[PDB]
Amino acid sequence: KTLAFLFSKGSSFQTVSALFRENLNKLMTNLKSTHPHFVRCLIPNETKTPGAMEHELVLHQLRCNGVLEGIRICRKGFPSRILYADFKQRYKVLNASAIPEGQFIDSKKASEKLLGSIDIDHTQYKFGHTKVFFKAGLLGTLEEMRDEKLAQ
Amino acid sequence: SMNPPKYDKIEDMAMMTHLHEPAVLYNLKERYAAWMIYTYSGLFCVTVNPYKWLPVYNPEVVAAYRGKKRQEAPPHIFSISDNAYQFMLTDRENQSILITGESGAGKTVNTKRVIQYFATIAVTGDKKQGTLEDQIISANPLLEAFGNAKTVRNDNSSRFGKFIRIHFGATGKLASADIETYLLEKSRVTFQLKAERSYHIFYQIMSNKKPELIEMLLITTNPYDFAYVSQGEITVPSIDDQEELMATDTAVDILGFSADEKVAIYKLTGAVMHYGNMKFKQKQREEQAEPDGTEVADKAAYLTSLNSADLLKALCYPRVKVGNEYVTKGQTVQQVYNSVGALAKSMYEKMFLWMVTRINQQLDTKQPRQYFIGVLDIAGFEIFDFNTLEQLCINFTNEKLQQFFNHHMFVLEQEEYKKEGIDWEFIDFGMDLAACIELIEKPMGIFSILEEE
Amino acid sequence: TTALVCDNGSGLVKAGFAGDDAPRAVFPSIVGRPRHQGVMVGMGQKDSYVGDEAQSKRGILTLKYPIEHGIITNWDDMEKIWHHTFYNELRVAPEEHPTLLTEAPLNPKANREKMTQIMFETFNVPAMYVAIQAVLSLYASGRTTGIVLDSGDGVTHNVPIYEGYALPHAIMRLDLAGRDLTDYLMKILTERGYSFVTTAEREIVRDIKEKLCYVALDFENEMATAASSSSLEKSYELPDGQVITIGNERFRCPETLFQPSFIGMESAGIHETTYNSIMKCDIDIRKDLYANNVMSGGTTMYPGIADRMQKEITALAPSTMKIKIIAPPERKYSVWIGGSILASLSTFQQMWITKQEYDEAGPSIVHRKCF
Amino acid sequence: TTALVCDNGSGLVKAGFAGDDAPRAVFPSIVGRPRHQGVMVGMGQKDSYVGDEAQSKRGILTLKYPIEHGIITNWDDMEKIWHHTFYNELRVAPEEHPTLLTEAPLNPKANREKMTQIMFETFNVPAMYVAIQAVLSLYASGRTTGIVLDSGDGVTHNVPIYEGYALPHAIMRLDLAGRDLTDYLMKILTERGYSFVTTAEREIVRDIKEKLCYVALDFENEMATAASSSSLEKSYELPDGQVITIGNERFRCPETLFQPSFIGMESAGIHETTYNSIMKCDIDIRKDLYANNVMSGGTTMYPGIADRMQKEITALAPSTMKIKIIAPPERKYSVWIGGSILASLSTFQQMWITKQEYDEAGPSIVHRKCF
Ligand SMILES: Nc1ncnc2c1ncn2[C@@H]1O[C@H](COP(=O)(O)OP(=O)(O)O)[C@@H](O)[C@H]1O
Ligand SMILES: Nc1ncnc2c1ncn2[C@@H]1O[C@H](COP(=O)(O)OP(=O)(O)O)[C@@H](O)[C@H]1O
Repeated sequence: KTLAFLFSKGSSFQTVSALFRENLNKLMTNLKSTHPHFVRCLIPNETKTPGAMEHELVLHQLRCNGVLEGIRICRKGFPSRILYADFKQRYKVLNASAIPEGQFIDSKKASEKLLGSIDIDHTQYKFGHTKVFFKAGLLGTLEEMRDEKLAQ
Repeated sequence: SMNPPKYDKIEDMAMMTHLHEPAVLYNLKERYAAWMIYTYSGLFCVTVNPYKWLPVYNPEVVAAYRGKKRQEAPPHIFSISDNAYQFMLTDRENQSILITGESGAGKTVNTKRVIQYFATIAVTGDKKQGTLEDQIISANPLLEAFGNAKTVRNDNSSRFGKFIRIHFGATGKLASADIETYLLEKSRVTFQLKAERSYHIFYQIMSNKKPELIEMLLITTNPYDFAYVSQGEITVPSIDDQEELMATDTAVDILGFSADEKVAIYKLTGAVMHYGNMKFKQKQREEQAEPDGTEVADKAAYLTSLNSADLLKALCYPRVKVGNEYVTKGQTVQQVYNSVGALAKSMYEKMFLWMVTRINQQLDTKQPRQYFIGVLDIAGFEIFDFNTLEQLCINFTNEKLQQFFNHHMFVLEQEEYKKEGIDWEFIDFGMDLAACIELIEKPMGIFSILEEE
Repeated sequence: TTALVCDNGSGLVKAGFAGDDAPRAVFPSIVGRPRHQGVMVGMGQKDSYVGDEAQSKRGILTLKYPIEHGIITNWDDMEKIWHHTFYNELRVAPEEHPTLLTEAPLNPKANREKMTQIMFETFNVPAMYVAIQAVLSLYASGRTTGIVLDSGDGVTHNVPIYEGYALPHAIMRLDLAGRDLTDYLMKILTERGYSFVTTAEREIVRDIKEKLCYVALDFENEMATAASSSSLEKSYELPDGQVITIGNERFRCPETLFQPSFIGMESAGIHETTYNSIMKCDIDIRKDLYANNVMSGGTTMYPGIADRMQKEITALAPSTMKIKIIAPPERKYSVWIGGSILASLSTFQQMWITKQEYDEAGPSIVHRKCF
Repeated sequence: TTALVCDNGSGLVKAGFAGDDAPRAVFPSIVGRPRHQGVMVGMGQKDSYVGDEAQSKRGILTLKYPIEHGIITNWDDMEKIWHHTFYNELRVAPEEHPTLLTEAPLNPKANREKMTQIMFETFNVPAMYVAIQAVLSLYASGRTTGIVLDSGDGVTHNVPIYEGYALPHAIMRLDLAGRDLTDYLMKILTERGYSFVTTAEREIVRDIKEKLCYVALDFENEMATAASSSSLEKSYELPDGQVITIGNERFRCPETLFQPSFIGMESAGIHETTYNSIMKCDIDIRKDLYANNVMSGGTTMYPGIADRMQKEITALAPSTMKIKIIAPPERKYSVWIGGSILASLSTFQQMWITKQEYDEAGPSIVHRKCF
């Protein structure tokens, strides 16, 4: 009298790995309804210890943990949004230009002028409606400019 | 040349500004030497077992605020829950939160703490019987033995599929939860290498301590006997299965479910390992595989409350036909051997499946559910120098999960293009890597053609 | 979606999806019609009847038999049968699956061309195939080489198959199947002279062929026992009515296979045909076939055939070399089972006919495209 | 690293590293392909087959034979064979070793030029050499002077070699090898008239050539015994199937070597060719060769050849002077063994072709550079 629950068309004696697909498949289907959320988790250490990093498996785990090639994927995006006010609060320097704050210049305008000195591009940058968008390299070069110019 | 101190102190891998792996890695290592816990990419947080005391838990942050959407607050897994709630609260369709690798201590500890934060959600919702984490703990030790496995590179690691669900008739204090039934790896019963060991239940029970069962089991305390069992490594030196037996007792008694059934139940597994002994023989002028007449079969008969001859005739040359009814005879040695292994495996499977019914019912409540939040343990991929198909298949499933990750991000990011006025110059990541799976999958499956052929 | 196979190996007709162990149900391919004025006005008149429905209804119905000698006699009748089978048993629509067809080998093109023409036009069906019996017989029996004997309801076969290839010259094909034997039976039976001739009366014999037959071990010696004993003689009822009791008339029947004098022909019989067809085929292979010898379906059901066959081969073989035969339990189903296997493998996706070709070229497509 | 040698002396093909005593394994250089529609759809179709794999598979395969008369017939087929041999037996990559090639002497340049061209281009291989059979035969037999007879699968040879030098004018080269003899065998065999002609059927004879042959001591006297006795006659099975029993038809076969009437040619035979080729060569040396007389490979396997050869030379020699012949056990392997020795000595490092030359000049390099 285990046996009733022991006991109880798609296939018979067959399809076996595909059955294992099927088992996943239903799950995947139902998950499609959902919003998923995400955590990826690591032993950085040789061990579970206060003792320090062991790198290489952490490398490969991160290879196994999508963020790495996810970020590969995303860099094509120029996957990047940086806010007007801070950004310009750094960046105005090369324009050496006074036109009043507020919307005499947008950030967009101030860009178009500084870019007019510096760059015309889509790929290195494009405008966003409130925040600003870049090739990874670009912020890097931006502040490279900033230290170089301010030091001189 | 590398993203400078501005980048260097940021919260986010997510907001990268230079892409080569070492950047990410060292920087998070800088968090680590800062001990700075919570790390972000995708839109989501990435986790390390700190291996030390810290009162991360202490409610000053945890209770006092819900907190904030991502940019707005210090990184914390508490966030992900928090905002998933308020998201669902308005949205009112379900969400699960997905937690990868980490296959031993921190994985489980943090899952615990996840439900702890579920308790914090309960406290947020309302406030005025195992504790609900402790209720999951009720499952944990037995289930942990139950589907843990040993990797060459991991020592208690579990190759069931479990999925964890939590269910709301309530948006009050908290409402009750499921843990659920997902891909299970039958083939492990088929095979081990001599370095490697078996579904832990077996290894655990088969230790010596419980004096009555071993003969009640119709078993020798020797693993060595059961070649189908024996295939593995003969011990793990210092995982102490006498006490682990005692823990199994502790849980099964905590079941509040009957001794007689549960003993018969693991005894089923005993029968299963007895089946490894069953071995058939092929006669002159004849192809059939044919019996060793064996106390093993008599043990089976006893435990089953079948008779052995019933096995001998009715299985060992089967009958199937309906509309008239007709008989099946002469199986090959391989046919027999495979067949019986299949049966045994399916039976183990079934037994797991049964565990659902009552275990959950102990969990299960006439408190309603409208809506659902969920937990998963593993997108499990690991490497060995040497490989076997099933593992690769699970890896396939892992990348499939990554399809799911990618195309959701694809959609959402396109929404972010919309957000500040901008037009998509990028195509489905879900599709793009799905093509890589598609090499594995056509209406022809790779797996499909293998098993097919 | 999913894939479905018709067996039209004659006798009861077998149909089932890929991967089921056995077809859902099975039907004789009897067709029958009324014989008498319909005199219950309350009755609905249906003018044609098929299947176990008819098998019940038989008495005033009279039978037509839509396959002679494995050749299907009358197409529209088939279409009736076929339609019925889909809708009544299968609850299936022609679009639903690829469909696989089961053929006597080496027989006139017409069956190919009309069968395909009808089933693509009258039914409209994703993919079509027609396959030769022996291939299935090997796949089910799972030995890539072999020779098969399967003498069904219909025309009776020898094919050696070597692994992965056909020897169509090698092949022998015979109209000796059990039906005609049974009709000879009556010309036996009048000796005891309980005697009846009509189609249904003829099918009544089929039961006796199930129950009462067994294979002669040795003909002379059997006659000697026939003189000695009545244990050779067994007592059997009419399906309803009398008890009937039958002598050598049981065992004499199968010998026709070994000696088709009794309804008289020359082809030197199953076994001598087989060894002949061997001696056609080349020298080295032969041992394998001496090892791998395979039999199936309607006649083979009889207990003992394999034994006297082996006796015969030991006569004809040089005794020096190993001999055995295979006699699986399930032979009568074997074909459709093999068909299921045949259905399973993705390669037919490469291989099926599609509607498109039938659009772009005729029935002619088949005869290149299939064997 | 280490150095590897292919034997492409025809018949089974022999390959092995320097310093192993015997090649790792050996393959016929049969090539064969399907003959029949492939009718197990489950089967993978491979369209070409070689080696013992084919030797098993033969029956539906049909053979091509890529070397006639020691001349290799079809290059791409060779390339198939060659590739297979490396990867399947040898688990070897073309870079791995110098490689040494084994050649019929005095035969058309083309084999040199394409062989080298392919193997430097298609394979890419540190060092290449092609060497004439007799040289190896001496090295293995270890007498610096000599004359060699080795009639393999392929074209049949006389070379006197004196110590350290060639006499290319002296040399005689004949297409009389055992294969063609065997095909004559069938024209014998129809006398008893158990009769079969195809390639595999022809190779079946090879076994009989192993087992059943022996050399006529005296032809007339043998005929007299043939009239007297049946001990001359022995009983042998088909590889499977019948027992077969064979008369003078065994011993008559080798006589063809002495009398190539039976498949009819004029060259006055092995022995008379040899003495002819001697009488070409100069006067003083001759005694040494009368002493040093050496034989190998396929035909020589037969028991007794050396004896009747000596009888023949005692006919043709002035009896006054010593005569003997060498008949080593290992002759069929001899060539590759000698090749191993040839591989051993560092001087080929001076001597190998290198890729560089093949870069800087054509196949033409060989014909200066090698013999
Ligand atoms: N129980 C039985 N014993 C012996 N013969 C039978 C039995 N049942 C059916 N048969 C015979 O087997 C055949 C069934 O048709 P089948 O073998 O499928 O022919 P086909 O090879 O054309 O498909 C018929 O000849 C039928 O009379
Ligand atoms: N056991 C045997 N007895 C006599 N002849 C044999 C035997 N085995 C092989 N041979 C013959 O010897 C030859 C083998 O080829 P081989 O002598 O290597 O030729 P090649 O000189 O071209 O390398 C073939 O003619 C084959 O038929």
